[PDB]
Amino acid sequence: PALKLALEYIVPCMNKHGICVVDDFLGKETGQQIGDEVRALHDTGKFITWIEGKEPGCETIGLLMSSMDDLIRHCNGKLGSYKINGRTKAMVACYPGNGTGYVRHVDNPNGDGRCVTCIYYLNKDWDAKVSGGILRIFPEGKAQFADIEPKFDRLLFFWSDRRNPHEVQPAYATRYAITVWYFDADERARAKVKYLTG
Ligand SMILES: N#Cc1ccc(CNC(=O)c2ncc3nc(N4CC[C@@H](O)C4)ccc3c2O)cn1
Ligand SMILES: [Mn+2]
Repeated sequence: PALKLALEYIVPCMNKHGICVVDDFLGKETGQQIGDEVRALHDTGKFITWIEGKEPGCETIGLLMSSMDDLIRHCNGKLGSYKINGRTKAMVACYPGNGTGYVRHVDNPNGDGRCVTCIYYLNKDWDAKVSGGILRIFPEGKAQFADIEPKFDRLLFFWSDRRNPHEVQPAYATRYAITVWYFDADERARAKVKYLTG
């Protein structure tokens, strides 16, 4: 139900707030397989990494990416004025439970093409009250900020640029999550001809 999901919620939610939470994305079963695939790769190398989506043992990881893409397609270029004509590979990251937080950062500070951050969380039965790991985002122009749990099967969207500085509180248990960044056509273009010449 991506067409309706995209147009009725994602688009207006992102255009109005610059952040959008979509719980219960792929359902429990689908998430567990992805969870297992990520764990397998972490525990032992196949042959902080980048997954194209077609690799052996990364099939359900690829499904997530296609699903994610599908939602973006069905936004039909209504996410701001962005023309999304591609994206990064999937960053499968392991975030430790060693009492370290991540310092407030902007994902895309220097206009490198990446216009939308998209994070899928893989932390089953996660309770931030015991395990921490809260994401705090500060929408630039707003009187409020948002604490967002890294809850299992949650999909989060937000603008990668200076509109969403974000920090992550410390965690006390290992965490898994998959991040993709969706490119703006004009911005990635400008960044390419900036790195060379510019
Ligand atoms: N679960 C969990 C979970 C999820 C995110 C975080 C905090 N991470 C971030 O905001 C975050 N934001 C932007 C990032 N950009 C990165 N990039 C994108 C382009 C590459 O050259 C470097 C790499 C890691 C990032 C990164 O880790 C902590 N725990
Ligand atoms: Mn970030």
